[PDB]
Amino acid sequence: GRVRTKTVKRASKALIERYYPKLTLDFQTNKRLCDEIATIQSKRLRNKIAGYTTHLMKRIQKGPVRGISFKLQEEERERKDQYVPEVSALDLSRLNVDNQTSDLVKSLGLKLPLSVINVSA
Amino acid sequence: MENDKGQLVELYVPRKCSATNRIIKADDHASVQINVAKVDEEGRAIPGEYVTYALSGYVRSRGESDDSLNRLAQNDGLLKNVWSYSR
Amino acid sequence: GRMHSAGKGISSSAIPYSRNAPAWFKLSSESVIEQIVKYARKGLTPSQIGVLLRDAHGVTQARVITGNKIMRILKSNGLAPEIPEDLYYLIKKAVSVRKHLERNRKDKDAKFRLILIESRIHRLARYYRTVAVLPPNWKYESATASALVN
Amino acid sequence: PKKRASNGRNKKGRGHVKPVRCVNCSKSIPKDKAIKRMAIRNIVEAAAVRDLSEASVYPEYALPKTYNKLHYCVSCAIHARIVRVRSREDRKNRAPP
Amino acid sequence: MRAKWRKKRTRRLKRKRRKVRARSK
Amino acid sequence: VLVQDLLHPTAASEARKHKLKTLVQGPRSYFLDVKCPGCLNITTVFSHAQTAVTCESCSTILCTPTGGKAKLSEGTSFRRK
Amino acid sequence: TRSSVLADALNAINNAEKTGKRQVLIRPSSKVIIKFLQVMQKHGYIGEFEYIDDHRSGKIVVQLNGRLNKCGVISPRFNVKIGDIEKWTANLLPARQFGYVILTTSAGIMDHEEARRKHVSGKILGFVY
Amino acid sequence: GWVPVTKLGRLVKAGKITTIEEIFLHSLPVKEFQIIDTLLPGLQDEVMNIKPVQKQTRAGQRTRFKAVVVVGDSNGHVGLGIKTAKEVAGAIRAGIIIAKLSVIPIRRGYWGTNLGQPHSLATKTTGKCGSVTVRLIPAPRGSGIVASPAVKKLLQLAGVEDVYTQSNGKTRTLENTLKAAFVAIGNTYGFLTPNLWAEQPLPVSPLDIYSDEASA
Amino acid sequence: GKGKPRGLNSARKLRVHRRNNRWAENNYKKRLLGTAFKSSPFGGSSHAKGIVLEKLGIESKQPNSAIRKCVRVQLIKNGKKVTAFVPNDGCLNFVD
Amino acid sequence: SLPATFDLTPEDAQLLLAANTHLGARNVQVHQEPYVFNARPDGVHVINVGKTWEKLVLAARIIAAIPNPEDVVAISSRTFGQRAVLKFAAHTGATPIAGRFTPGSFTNYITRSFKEPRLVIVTDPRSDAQAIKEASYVNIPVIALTDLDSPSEFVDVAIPCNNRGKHSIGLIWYLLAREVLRLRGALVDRTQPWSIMPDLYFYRDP
RNA sequence: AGGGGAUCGAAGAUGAUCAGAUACCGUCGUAGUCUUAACCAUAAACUAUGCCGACUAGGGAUCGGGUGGUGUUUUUUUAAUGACCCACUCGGCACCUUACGAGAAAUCAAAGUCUUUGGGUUCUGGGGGGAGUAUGGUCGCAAGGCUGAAACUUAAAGGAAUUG
RNA sequence: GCGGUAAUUCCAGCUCCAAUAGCGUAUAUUAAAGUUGUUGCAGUUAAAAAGCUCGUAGUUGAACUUUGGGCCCGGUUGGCCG
Repeated sequence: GRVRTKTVKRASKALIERYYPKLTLDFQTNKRLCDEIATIQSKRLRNKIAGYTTHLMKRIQKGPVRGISFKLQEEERERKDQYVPEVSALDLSRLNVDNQTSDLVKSLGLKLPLSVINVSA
Repeated sequence: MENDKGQLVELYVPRKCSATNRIIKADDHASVQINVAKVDEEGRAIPGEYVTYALSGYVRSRGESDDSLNRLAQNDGLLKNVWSYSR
Repeated sequence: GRMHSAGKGISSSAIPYSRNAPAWFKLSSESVIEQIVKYARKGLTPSQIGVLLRDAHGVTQARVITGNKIMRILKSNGLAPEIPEDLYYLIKKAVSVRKHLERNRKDKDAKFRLILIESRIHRLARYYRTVAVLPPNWKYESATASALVN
Repeated sequence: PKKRASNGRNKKGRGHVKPVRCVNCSKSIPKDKAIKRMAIRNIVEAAAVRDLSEASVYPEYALPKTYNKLHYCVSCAIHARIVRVRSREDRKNRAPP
Repeated sequence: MRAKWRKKRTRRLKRKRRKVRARSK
Repeated sequence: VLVQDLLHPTAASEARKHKLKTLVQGPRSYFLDVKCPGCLNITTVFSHAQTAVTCESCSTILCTPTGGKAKLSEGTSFRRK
Repeated sequence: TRSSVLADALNAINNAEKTGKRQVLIRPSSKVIIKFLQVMQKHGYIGEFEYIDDHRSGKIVVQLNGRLNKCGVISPRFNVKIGDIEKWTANLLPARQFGYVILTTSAGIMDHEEARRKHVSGKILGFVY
Repeated sequence: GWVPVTKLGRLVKAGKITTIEEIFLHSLPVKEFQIIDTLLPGLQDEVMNIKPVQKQTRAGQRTRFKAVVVVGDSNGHVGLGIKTAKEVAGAIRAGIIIAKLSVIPIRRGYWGTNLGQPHSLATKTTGKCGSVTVRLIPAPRGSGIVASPAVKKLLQLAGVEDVYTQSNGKTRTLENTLKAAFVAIGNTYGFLTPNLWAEQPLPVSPLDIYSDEASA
Repeated sequence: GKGKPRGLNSARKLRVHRRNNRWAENNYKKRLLGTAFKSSPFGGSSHAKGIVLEKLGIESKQPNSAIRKCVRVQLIKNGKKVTAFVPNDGCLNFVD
Repeated sequence: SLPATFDLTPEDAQLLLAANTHLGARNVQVHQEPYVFNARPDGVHVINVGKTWEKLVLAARIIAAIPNPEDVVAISSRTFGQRAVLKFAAHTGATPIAGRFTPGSFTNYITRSFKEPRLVIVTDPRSDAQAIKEASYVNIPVIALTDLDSPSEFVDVAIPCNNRGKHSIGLIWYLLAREVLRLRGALVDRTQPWSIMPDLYFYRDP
């Protein structure tokens, strides 16, 4: 019930997405920057805006968010996505084959350096 | 109908399917027109020359459009071993 | 089909496309013809003669290794029974069921099956009289059936 | 109005099935249309389990239970909440929880 | 009303009419 | 499946299909040229013989018919025809 | 059990045409079936058909083009005069310039246009359009 | 301002797609009515029935007017639109937008001899909506349009002056009857003839080369 | 087979079936049974003649509340009694 | 009429065999697919790698024939394919959709997430059914990375592959990207294999 | 008209209820279930879906029968078999894809292949009542069954969803 | 369906319609009626599939028999022709 209205929710989302670099983590300067960047008709409403803004930034700092954050989120997504596991170890070095594994390539006519290794039962 | 003494008539001859040869209606919003390019000895999709296969909504909703496209491409030479006629 | 039932089962032989095959046996058609006449004199109905020949010797079909049919050659040679095999077996079934009804009149299922069997008997007799293999006025009777079955 | 595709029972190609009636009211229901349930019951319903364990001559037993076949009426099953009144869309749920 | 009891009532009426007609002729 | 070669089916497909359901119906049976040990008694037998046939020598039945194909004796030399 | 083999064959043709399939297998390939197929081929309505001659009755395998909307059989074969064929062609075909209702007459098997031109009538079998 | 947001709309802005026949050939789904009214300005809009419909709510009935209206140009193209609105004017406007979006071409043929301009339908056609089915068959030249008044008016807007109609079912349901007529018109365009058996191939359309100059 | 026979020699059966099923229509049944000629009190005539007997003040059926004030007429050709409505406003004193 | 340079090569064959895409669905299969040949006991359903590559090159040809990569759009909802569609969007235009596909995208010209794509690529129809029905509504072609047990309904080009394997799905997505880039002009060295490898198509848990 | 008539159980003998219980719910109990001479022929006798034929939507474990498998374990392992699995079936009982098919809709592998209307046949219906009521005719010992109206009356009766 | 004290419906005064010396009413019959259905109706729930089966009349009832080719000409065609 302490959760606020969807109108003020959208106001906070739009403010964050439009002036993310301007605002900072500190809550007091968050209020004193929101009051001058956004026209709000209620001091209580602007207080709730800034409170949810600092709450969402705290969640961002400790917790991942999908798309409602800044483009620096996309930047860090592309930096962490292209992060190789140290070296290309285990890559194809294990090629071992079997009966069916031979059979397919022999049927398709594309010979491969296969080695027949089935279960020794 | 077709008149000998000119008189260009029957405006907007409908576009006709290539899978089951049936007709494609005026507002059948499922009919697709696959536009696949031609490669000419250079590994390049040279612009301005493609071949078209029209697939109708009936074939789409039946779900054999895949096999129909394979057989059409193989008959046209676009594909080699997708579909064997002797099923 | 299944005239007197509700089943729709299909269980029939599949004669091959062969017309005169394999034509490998050195014993001519005289040998198979004597085989059938000897067995008919021995006293088997043509269905039994045919199945016994087929499973004993190598015969594609009596039709294709002779010039005529089994019943055709039996009729020409005079070994044909007084009544056809189908009617004979139908009458045998009818007399067996009739004796069962006499022993246990309370068997309504057997009474129903009896009516069903006599229906087939009468229809087949009508067909035979129409095609003139059997003489006219020949009728099936519960009395004369006991004489005809033996 | 055909409210049920199976006609509210389990009988296709069977003609007639001898019924066994309900134990609470015995209202007219054939055995296939019945709500026969495999009722499973513990001896103490996990209430005097410590007393059972302490007073058993041989401790740490498997402690089996009672299985019975309750033949339940449709009206009585609804009244005692054996069966739930479900919506038209999910009335076709064959697999029970 | 119930058609079963309508049928019962009409059967009783038919029986009464039959008895009356039998006694009258 | 909209376009299919009904002219010529594959051998595996025809074998999978029922014998009466093929393009031209053909029997699923064959001839078993069979022989008992000792004397030759060379006689070809139907696969679905339906009879307990035996050679004229003595009690040497070569078939014990079942619902479908007929069981053979212990030692029988048989060849497909 | 099997009253009109031509009707069964034409129903199979209609089912294949509505499904979109490009080929049909037809049992048991009567000669009137073959003549109907020949007329369809002459008018360019069915495509191709091949007669597999198994010894029992024969089978017809048909390579279809989607040019065919639906064919039908008119049972029984009504005994029709010239005005009667006029009525039938006014009743069974979408228009006057296209569509061919077919009838057996003394001059072989032909559609209504050819029957009119030869000035002879017969018994109506079916229609193609 | 107009500024439609759709590839069709932007192509019409550019003027690359210049023909209603061209849009109907590729059956590209239409999303606006300004495109239609600019492409075929010779259209006439007439309504026949606006009907009140009542939703009984825990206190009273909420009445919304359902409007069915057919609009098109007097040569070859008409469409129908159904919509329920609070006001008569709003219902008419919603019917107009829906019908202009649902405009369809008509295959007009000759009863025979192909002498002059088309006067009837090409092939006998059926259209079934709910229970009422309406079939149109080609009349000979001069007879007129034989139909119930609503279908008759639809045919006058259609422009074919000679047709016979046979109706079965509850034709007094005007909405279903008009929709059945619409499906019948669609089917009589969708029928097949040797004139359509004629040379089809129709190679690559300029759609790919005219798809490059769109905003997005 | 759509029920009804579809043979070239079934004209007799179709005619008989139509003849038997025609009796389900009220108009054909009444016309061929002559009920209007005998059972109807006008004798199968458009108009009849009679003698007024008395006045009837039968009431209307719901939802309505009025008196129609018809008359009782004994016909001349057959003598049957009927109740005849007096239509207009104040024709009772004329048809007393 | 092809110059016969697009045929299967030992390197790609070994890559496919290593990622085990030759194993498709379980013994249950869809009757519309002749891709499976001689599938052996134990459920092994062997997929035809040659047919897979032919479908792959056909799909590459279609998306190279489409002139506008911005108009080309890919759909994916499974976690095993979201990374793949983002890699595709990095490699070329192929404007993708991540996570759930919001209904009313290709239709509903007034919504903010409205796309109009000239063609749709889907990874798993069983999870991305909404996309194929919207494509059927807005009459656009669609390639589907179908399995041997997939609803091929409303699908133009069916890729014979496996949807239970992350390695297989990433490998086929990479070959899609590589083939389209090669046919477009990004990779002109036909003899030399490409810069990366499909080990990009993955996901580190930490 | 006989045999069991033990027990329950149309009819019939009690109370919180009553302005009324001769109704539900206590107990008891006649007629009443297997069977000689047999009748009766009705049921929501229902799949409210005639029968015989031909082609068609993820489709499996299946019920009876047949075929093939380094096929699985054993009996008497390596010399039959039975049971199981994996495939192909032929025949019979059931269903959820927003079905392209049909239907007014529930819904339907048939209720599809029917306005693009015709595979062969049998039976039944023509608004609701009166009324399954007949003066009649047949069967039955009876109860009753089959056949079966009309006069007159009525603007509705009804089916399938959808809003509380 | 209207009329129970603002009745556009009853009675009456101005206007309009079928028609013009012709219109209104009653009873039949035809189209309407694909509610008699051969064309061409319905039978799961709107009325309707006999409780089930057998069977005479009646209706209907695999396929095949000269399917096939060459030349000439009494006769047509807005005719590759004014």
